[PDB]
Amino acid sequence: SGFRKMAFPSGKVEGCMVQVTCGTTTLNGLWLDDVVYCPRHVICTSEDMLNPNYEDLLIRKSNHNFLVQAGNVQLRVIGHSMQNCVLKLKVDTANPKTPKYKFVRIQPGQTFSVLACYNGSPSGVYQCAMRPNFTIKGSFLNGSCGSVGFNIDYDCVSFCYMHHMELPTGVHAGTDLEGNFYGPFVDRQTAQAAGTDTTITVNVLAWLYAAVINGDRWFLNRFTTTLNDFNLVAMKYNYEPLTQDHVDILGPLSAQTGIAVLDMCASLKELLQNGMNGRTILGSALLEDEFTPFDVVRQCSGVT
Amino acid sequence: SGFRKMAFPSGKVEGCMVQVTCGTTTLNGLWLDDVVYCPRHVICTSEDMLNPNYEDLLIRKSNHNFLVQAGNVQLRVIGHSMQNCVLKLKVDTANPKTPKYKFVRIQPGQTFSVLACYNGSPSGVYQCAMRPNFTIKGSFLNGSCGSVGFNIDYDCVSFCYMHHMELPTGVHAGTDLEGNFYGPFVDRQTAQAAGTDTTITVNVLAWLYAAVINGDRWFLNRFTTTLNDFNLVAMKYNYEPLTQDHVDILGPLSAQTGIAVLDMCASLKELLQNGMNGRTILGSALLEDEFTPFDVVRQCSGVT
Ligand SMILES: Cc1cc(NC(=O)Cc2cncnc2)cc(O[C@H]2CC(=O)N2)c1
Ligand SMILES: Cc1cc(NC(=O)Cc2cncnc2)cc(O[C@H]2CC(=O)N2)c1
Repeated sequence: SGFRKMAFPSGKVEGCMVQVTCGTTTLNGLWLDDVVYCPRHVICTSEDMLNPNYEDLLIRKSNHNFLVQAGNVQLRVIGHSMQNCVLKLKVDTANPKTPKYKFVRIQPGQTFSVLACYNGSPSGVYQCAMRPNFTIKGSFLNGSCGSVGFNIDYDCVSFCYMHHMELPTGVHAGTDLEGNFYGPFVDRQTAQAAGTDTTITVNVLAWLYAAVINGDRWFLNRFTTTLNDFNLVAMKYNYEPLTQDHVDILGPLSAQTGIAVLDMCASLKELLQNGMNGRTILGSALLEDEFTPFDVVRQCSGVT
Repeated sequence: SGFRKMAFPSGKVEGCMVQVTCGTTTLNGLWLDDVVYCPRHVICTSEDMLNPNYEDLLIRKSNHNFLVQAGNVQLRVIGHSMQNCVLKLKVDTANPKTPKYKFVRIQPGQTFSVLACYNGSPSGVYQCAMRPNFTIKGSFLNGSCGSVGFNIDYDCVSFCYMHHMELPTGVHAGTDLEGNFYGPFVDRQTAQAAGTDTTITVNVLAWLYAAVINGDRWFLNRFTTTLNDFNLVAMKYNYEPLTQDHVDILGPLSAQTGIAVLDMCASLKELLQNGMNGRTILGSALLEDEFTPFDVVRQCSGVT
């Protein structure tokens, strides 16, 4: 029993972290096979960041200008290219610690672990959700760019995120491993609006099932609702509308607890309308939305 | 910016996890050098757990009865001994993945990362605090015994916890790596009282400094207090009394924010007396106490 914001074991990703230096800028790179991936803004100086012409900036760079270090050993750069907002530095050595991996573009509402890095060295690991507005509420400082988000299935690491920037609002923006930003963000030092964010309804319901599994049942009530009635409440409270796809994904948790999904929706409706009355659910005084139905089942079943 | 319950990168500890089987029982072991450490209750059957005589049970066991597996390879057990509540299985092979390590007995209020394991395989990593009542509020299921808690300084892993049991209340109990339980707990299936727990005052203050550093300043006020006045409030709300040692440890955070520790105490006093009024601090609707002053500085400075 117990429920925690649990991250994947980070070992397979730690063995991929390298430091990338271009001129005066140092950030993190991801070394998989004979390729090192990093944010393309590593080629920018302070004056460039305000409105960079990455194509022009990258033209003044040669392979020998990209300094790639894996721990204490230097890697030899034999090729360089830009793919969207990432640079791909071809090195002459395949990473012997390269795990089985895939590059995936996660959906909003999905979760992943972040291995925060500085100078190619891992500092910590935490679990994040890709917000509906395509931002992540991470913990990153200057030098953290190039840190990655991932999921692990058996022995396969699915890299889904690479950190690029912090918006003036303190939230984080980044790309998939092909360098395509999540959201409308551009890699330029201009104020950028992240959209209105919503609460991930299916995740809050999944966490309510996790609460029931762990003995916290006070919020359960004698009520039910319909998808339409519940969605009127969800819109009022900036929650994502619940669909039959979400109800179907909640199926295993509904079967495990014996609580019909629409009955759980009625509990959530009452919690939204009346608050928590100074009580807690799984040690939290607010409705948690950064656990997917899969995360709940995995945590509550002990998947290794 | 941003503040998360960040765990240490778990890689150095993943390379130490093994599976230990004795008869019908399987749990996790920690392989360091040529020794495997695991909870001694691995030698118990269902009937034994209620009141085990570990000395008598261990006498009926030989080296060949302890089945130790590291991934897919079997380790040869050449010695076995009991040290308090842990078994030490001497194997004929030193772990080639053994990091620089120490065994430490952490103090209550201190934090550590837990690598939750099943069948010797890591499933996840999360940050915990050793509660003042010597319990941990973890996330563990059957099979998780033998999972360890640790801290990392540079390249040195300080193992501080080994998981042994879940009390009927859902909280967790375990030992240091010499097998000495934290708290009054015994490894027997009898209902055990964990003491009254208190909130780790110095950690809540450290987290309030983390909030100020990250822009959340609403709770700051025009008041101050004394250690004695603040401690009268702390006792009323089941908070640990604040000492000059705690004020001194908060020194760097006080210097960084320019907020005198007793002024932060007055903010905490008002938050205790008046609640949060439906507002949040670092995305939390309750006062967080599982971040030490060291964790705040480390996270807010990017220590790798
Ligand atoms: C190419 C680029 C890089 C960075 N760098 C950073 O944030 C560095 C960093 C990352 N994370 C936490 N702390 C620090 C900012 C950029 O624009 C700001 C304007 C906006 O919005 N974002 C644009
Ligand atoms: C030697 C021993 C082992 C276990 N085993 C477990 O809890 C297994 C486990 C661990 N963590 C989470 N879920 C499951 C319990 C014991 O006594 C209970 C009476 C009490 O209090 N504790 C005594």
